[PDB]
Amino acid sequence: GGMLTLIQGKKIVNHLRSRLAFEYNGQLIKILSKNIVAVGSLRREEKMLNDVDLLIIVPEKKLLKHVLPNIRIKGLSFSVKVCGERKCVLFIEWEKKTYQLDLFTALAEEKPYAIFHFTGPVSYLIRIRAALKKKNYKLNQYGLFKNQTLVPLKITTEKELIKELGFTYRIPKKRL
Amino acid sequence: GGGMLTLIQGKKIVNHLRSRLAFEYNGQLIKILSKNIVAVGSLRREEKMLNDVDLLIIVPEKKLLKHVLPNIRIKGLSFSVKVCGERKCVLFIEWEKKTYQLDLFTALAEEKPYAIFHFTGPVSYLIRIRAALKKKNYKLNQYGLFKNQTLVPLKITTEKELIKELGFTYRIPKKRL
DNA sequence: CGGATCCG
DNA sequence: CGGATCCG
Ligand SMILES: [Mg+2]
Ligand SMILES: [Mg+2]
Ligand SMILES: [Mg+2]
Ligand SMILES: [Mg+2]
Repeated sequence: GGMLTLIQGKKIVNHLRSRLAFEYNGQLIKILSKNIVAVGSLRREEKMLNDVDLLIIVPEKKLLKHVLPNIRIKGLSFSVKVCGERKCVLFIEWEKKTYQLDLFTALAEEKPYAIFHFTGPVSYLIRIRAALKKKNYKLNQYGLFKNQTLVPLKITTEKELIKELGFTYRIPKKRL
Repeated sequence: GGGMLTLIQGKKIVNHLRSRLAFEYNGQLIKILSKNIVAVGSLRREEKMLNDVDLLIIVPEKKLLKHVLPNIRIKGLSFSVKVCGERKCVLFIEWEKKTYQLDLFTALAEEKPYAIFHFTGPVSYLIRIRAALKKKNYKLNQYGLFKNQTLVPLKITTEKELIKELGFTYRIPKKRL
């Protein structure tokens, strides 16, 4: 995939928001715009992007085997590089140029943890996770864990998660 | 994605590749020798249909690992790179108007028997062997035999010698399970 | 830092 | 079973 400007990425996401769907045992099921979250360097508002990252919120665990492996994009030329239930990397054609589109899935209960993970940047996550690891925790895209057991946090949004974990809330573009 | 191949098709592809593999080392084209190219995977196990072609490249110096697969060259053959690093490089190659997957792996000379053992498989066989060794506080991989994170210096050269030294019955590749 | 998908 | 490359 070629590199994109921030505005090019935003235009691609805008286009994709009404055109994502998946095939579920022969039935085309549309993915709702409210369940599509821009993540990665695009959410961090970086001037150039290596690719476009979208997080898809899947409402039922049983649908994970169907969503990314049978992903459909109305009107758009694409091919699949690698694809499973949780990550699907596509090469898309946008105005005669090839760009990389990375799709990820989260369940509703994972959403704040997934948004936190997929926003990055990697350096920031490593720091946060190292600090939590010193206190016998493990943070990932699915939850907060201690002794391989989910720590049930009373939170909904990414902001609530970050503050509950004991860190300073920063907007995506100021996380470093 | 790559299409499936017959055993003969795989063998023909390997035969062709044996004289045509090289790599670029700081602007210098260095040919890979046929003696340092080993057919591995399902091709070595003589399976009737193959999902891809697996080659193990024996690299004579540790310093070359950063150069070999990341600057791989194949004379005359159309290919593209899917994923690539120092130890694994997956290519899609064009062979008689069809696309196939070619998987290249690297081993150092001292790793050769271990690498051949690993890359021959099948997976079920390796899991069984490794589970048994794990019970005795060993760890076997493509690079060596280890105990307490330390290389167990075995006095062996070939894959057959390794298998017997590990305490297992030697079987030819096609009879491993 | 931690996991996904892939490699035998 | 154990590791590589790539994902944030
Ligand atoms: Mg990205
Ligand atoms: Mg991406
Ligand atoms: Mg193979
Ligand atoms: Mg292979």
